[PDB]
Amino acid sequence: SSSNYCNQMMKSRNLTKDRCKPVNTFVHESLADVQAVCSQKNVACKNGQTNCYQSYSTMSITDCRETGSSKYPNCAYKTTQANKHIIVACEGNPYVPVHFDASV
Amino acid sequence: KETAAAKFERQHADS
Repeated sequence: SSSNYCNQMMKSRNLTKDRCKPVNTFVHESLADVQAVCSQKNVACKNGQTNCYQSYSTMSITDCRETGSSKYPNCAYKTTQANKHIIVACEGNPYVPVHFDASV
Repeated sequence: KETAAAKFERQHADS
């Protein structure tokens, strides 16, 4: 819990207020462009279910991963910025992303 | 209370 983007956003978005979550990805794209991935390339999910979809293009993402020294209450994260294709599992009506399956 | 779609946005989207 310090000033880098991952420590700040993991806290603000209520991911580390009561636990340290090991890894989390944030996507820096407009919400509707992230929602548009549910009608893009259909692929199988890691678990073999087939409601996963891969973005046609790469998207700006930040990976946040807990360092080896992190312990609740002071969660500590390494921040890695990258542009990657995201894979999301979709459900509902409207058919929207409900889980992040990976980045590729 | 929070739907799964809402939870995905809170945890993963930073428009």
